[PDB]
Amino acid sequence: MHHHHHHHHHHENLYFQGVRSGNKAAVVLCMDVGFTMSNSIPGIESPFEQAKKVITMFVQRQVFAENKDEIALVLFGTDGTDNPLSGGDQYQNITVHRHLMLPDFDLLEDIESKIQPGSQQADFLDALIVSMDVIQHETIGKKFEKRHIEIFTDLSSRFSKSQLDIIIHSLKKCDISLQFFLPFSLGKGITEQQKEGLEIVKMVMISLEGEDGLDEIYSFSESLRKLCVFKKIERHSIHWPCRLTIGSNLSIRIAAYKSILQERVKKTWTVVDAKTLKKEDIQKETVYCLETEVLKEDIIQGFRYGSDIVPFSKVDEEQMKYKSEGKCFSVLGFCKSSQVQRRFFMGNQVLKVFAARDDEAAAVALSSLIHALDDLDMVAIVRYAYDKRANPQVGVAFPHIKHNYECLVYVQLPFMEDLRQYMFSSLKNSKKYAPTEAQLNAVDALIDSMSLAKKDEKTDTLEDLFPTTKIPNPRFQRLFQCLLHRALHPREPLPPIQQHIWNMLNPPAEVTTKSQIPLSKIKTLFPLIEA
Amino acid sequence: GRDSLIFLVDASKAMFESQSEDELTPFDMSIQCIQSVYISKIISSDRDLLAVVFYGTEKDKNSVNFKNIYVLQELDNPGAKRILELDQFKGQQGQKRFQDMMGHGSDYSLSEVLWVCANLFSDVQFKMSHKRIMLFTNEDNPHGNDSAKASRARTKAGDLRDTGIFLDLMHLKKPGGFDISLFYRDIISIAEDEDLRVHFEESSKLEDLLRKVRAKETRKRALSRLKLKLNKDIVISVGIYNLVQKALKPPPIKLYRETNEPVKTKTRTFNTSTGGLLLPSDTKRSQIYGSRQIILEKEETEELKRFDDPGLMLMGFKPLVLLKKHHYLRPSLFVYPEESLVIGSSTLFSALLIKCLEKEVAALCRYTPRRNIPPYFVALVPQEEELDDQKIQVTPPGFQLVFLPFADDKRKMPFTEKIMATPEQVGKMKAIVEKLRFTYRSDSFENPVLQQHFRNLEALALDLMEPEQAVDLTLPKVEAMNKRLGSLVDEFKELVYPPDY
Amino acid sequence: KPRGLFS
DNA sequence: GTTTTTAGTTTATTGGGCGCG
DNA sequence: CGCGCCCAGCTCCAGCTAATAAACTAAAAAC
Repeated sequence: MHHHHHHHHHHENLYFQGVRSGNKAAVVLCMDVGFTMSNSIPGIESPFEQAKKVITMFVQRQVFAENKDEIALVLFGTDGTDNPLSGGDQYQNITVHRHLMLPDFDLLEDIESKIQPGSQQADFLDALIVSMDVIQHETIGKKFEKRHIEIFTDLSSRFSKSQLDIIIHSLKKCDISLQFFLPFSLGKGITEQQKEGLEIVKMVMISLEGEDGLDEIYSFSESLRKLCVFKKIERHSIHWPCRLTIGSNLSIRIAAYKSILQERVKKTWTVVDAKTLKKEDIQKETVYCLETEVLKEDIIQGFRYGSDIVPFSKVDEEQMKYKSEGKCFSVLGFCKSSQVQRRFFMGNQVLKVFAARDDEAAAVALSSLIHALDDLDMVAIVRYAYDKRANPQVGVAFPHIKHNYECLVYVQLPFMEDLRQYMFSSLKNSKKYAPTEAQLNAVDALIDSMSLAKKDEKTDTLEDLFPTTKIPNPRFQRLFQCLLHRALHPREPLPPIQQHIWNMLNPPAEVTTKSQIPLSKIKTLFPLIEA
Repeated sequence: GRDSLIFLVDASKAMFESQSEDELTPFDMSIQCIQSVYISKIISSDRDLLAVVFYGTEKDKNSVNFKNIYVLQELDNPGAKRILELDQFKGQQGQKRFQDMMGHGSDYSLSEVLWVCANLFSDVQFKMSHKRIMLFTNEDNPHGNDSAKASRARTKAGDLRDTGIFLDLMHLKKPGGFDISLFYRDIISIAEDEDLRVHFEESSKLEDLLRKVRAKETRKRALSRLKLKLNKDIVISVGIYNLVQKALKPPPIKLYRETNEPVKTKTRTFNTSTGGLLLPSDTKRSQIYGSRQIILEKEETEELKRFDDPGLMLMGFKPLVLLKKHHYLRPSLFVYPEESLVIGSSTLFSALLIKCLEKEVAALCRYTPRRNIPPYFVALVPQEEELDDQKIQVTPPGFQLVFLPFADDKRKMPFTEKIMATPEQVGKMKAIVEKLRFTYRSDSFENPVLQQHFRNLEALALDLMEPEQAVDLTLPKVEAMNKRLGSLVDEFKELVYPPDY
Repeated sequence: KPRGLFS
């Protein structure tokens, strides 16, 4: 479930609009490289190094993401001055290191080696003005849904408060959002100048966003904790409008979206010549033979019917083809939820079905169905067809219990032809493999020790100690780590799997210690040997 | 090799006698069941060989000219003509066609009958994996009047079982019931761990006879044999099976018009400039990110996919209530112990199964189906065995391998304001729901697309003027539903939809 | 609701 | 060897108003 | 009625854009 500010447009398929409209964002990273940014306590990393790592993490994630967002980099406290606002003696020690453009590996390499800490100090509000200028002068022609400025500073140095009103007015008028990144977490031995700087930062954020403005002030530490993992795959499900029918006289306007699917990266490996390193140099030629070669001008379509070979052209097949009415969602009947076993769930998707957008009458009608099925512990058996061409399916539509939203969940059920009737030997009724009382007690102790759940405050509510559905797919994280490693270090072999990845794929360390003891008893009680 | 199944049908007087006038005769039931298997084997492009033999017929047709045995169809791949041939004996008209074509009620000797069947396996040029004889009869004591015949039948039946030929009985309804212990108890092939409990009841409906036949006709086929690791040292062997597999429209096959023979297809990779064949060691893998070409070796694109060694790694045990019904990702699999690889696997498996059931808990695992594949979290859901009224295994005992989605696989829903219905509206809907109540069975619906596709092929292979039209079982029975609901629809509408809608 | 750098 | 199944791709199309037979 | 044809919105002007089913190939495993 999304926030209320998230428009439904993102889910509806329109010509280069909605899902098809390129959601682009302009980001200006405003980094403090001033003298004080290098000054740190012998125990903790300098703000400069901390901010540098946050920025690298952000840019790295953006390089592999599909977003197409544009990134610029403004530095302040540098020895030199490179500004379109410099004039004579204004906005000094502020450098536009990178102009608004797609991030690349040349930027990341540049961040790592070319950016050095400065010996000067600059006005952070002046750096913000320069940052606003970048967005104002470079978003020209380009279509950006969002414009953001991220400021990384220690707030250690003096600054003028004279431009506060022009700063706020331009951010509001140009719809530019702001975010602050500091060495410390927002509530402490910060300087008096830092306390002054922070009050202004607080005022700015409150003027722009209100009470929620304070939530846009972060520590570099918390930012590194959130940016260390690669960006998970987020796609907007296309809005599927249709009518849920009960007989031929009752119709309910509905809108369905894909809840679950086997998500994958779109971009894959291109087979290229080992020498030219180009795609066009490789070509696939599929030939036909009986041994004796055959020309395309001599092949017809056919199908096998057991031992029979039946010639059937695509033209004839097109007309004799089964024809059904498309975009159909029809109730066949209702049954006990118990009669529909989850072991029979078929297909590659799960559909969440809501009432048609902005239709109260449809919403009430569907809410009636949802609650009736829930209160009767029943489900609907429906006929589902995506469009006029799509093969129809038989599936289940069951109620979904949440307080923020009510919906029917659609999952395909099998056809008789899909079921595989295999008989397996009874294990309960086995004279050979029945376990002893001691063996059963060891397994009982194992299951208790290896519990992945815990009851909080005796509220009879189970807290999952190992969720797995919150974990991002490690395949993508791994692919990206390697792709990045090969880009920055071409001579180096592929790196090993990062520890945090393994750490998230393993159960809590508590579970592992408890497991080993009953596991040891199991190894002695259950003899196991290869045949 | 190819598996072999011989359908042996009794043509005695009792086979053409219906117990219930509305119910089909055991013979008609048998013919219809055989035809179904023939069609199903075509739908799934099965390479098994089928045969049709009749005994007790006045006419005889077999290699050694044994009396009262008619080999209608020798062991061969099923086809359109063979199915059409079986259709000639379907129904009351068919009963007349059979009896006038071959006769019935004549004397026979099961020993001679079994010899003919065993010989059909021998005549097959291709090698065979399984040799199975399926007997359809409503006679539980064929030679209860002739010891000489009964004894020869037992000896011959014994000889077949020792040879590796399985003899399965598809006993049909008889007044006073069918008693297997009287004679067939010593003929039928019995598995060493069954002890007669696993034997099905007599068939009185085509539906039951069909499932019972289908249950023995197909052998278990594991998707993969994997190790289930409780830890590095404690490893049990398991078989992974696909309970449900999407039956797809068979892909087209390329033929020459003049020869009507299938054509082989070779796909090669060659350099555009040189024209020479490309070895896998002559190409590399590329991906373009941030205005840069990133090159990896084929070996490296596989290495970057490697995490765990193939198998199931036990993470722990999670209560079933924590596994969401709406977190379906892809069809679930079935886990069963493989005693042939690791001795002691079944005992440990049984223990895990017994205790997971008692505690209503699932075994969470990190699953790697094959080498060089990233892992997926799966929940092994305990599954208790279930047998129906006919003694057919509805639910096999083991674990349901339920795939769990990663954060990436989940999709956030668009914002919708919550609007709830009144108890009066819910009440009307409840009454509607109760009106359209029905008993759901996983085998109630047939694929309209598949059915029509093969009906079309039947018409073309038999040169029929018109293709048979399939009945779309997926379409709602609109008229019936409307009558069944009556005014409930109009009542619901008045409570929900404004006249200005 | 993630914004700017975190979104 | 063989076949069977799947994992992993690539590819075409999308929405709707208007004029035609 | 159902079919193909042809503009759609956003920064003068041609090119953007992306989920989704359905068709497709390569490749691993079992047999």
